[PDB]
Amino acid sequence: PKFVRLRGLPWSATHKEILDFLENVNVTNGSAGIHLVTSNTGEAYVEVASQEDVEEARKLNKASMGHRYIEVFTATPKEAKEAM
Amino acid sequence: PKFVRLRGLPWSATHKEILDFLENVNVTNGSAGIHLVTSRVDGKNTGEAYVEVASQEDVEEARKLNKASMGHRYIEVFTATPKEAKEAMR
Repeated sequence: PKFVRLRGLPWSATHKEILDFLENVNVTNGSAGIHLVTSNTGEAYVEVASQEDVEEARKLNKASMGHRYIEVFTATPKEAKEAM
Repeated sequence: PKFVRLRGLPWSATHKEILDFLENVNVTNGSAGIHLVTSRVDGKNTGEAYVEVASQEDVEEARKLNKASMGHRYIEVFTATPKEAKEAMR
């Protein structure tokens, strides 16, 4: 299982908005693959289907979502589990 | 008097934080040249500001900060007329 981590999300970010930001990425189980980190911190862990999906998500590093630039990182399964 | 308009600021932004974003711009009277726009609907700051700058070259330099970042936000920078600045603060 493959994960990316988004950082810099607006307070208002929804799963649907994240899925659309990641439109060209195959997100595992769609909206159900998106996990917002709460304290809502601006981070999310997203399960993606394949290595090429990790690479494509990473191409969105510093792409815009609304009026913000979103950082995109890889994440390990251990990181995603610990954060949720 | 010459103005630029910033859009996309944190609505909690301070004058000092805006002056630092504009550190390489000569802002007229420093912090006193920064005018935060307040909503006529809810009375809270909107994330826009009108900033008086000393010269044409300062307008150009402020405009180079268009789409520069403040944290994760990017800030849009426009020129503004005195009439626009006056109307926003009326």
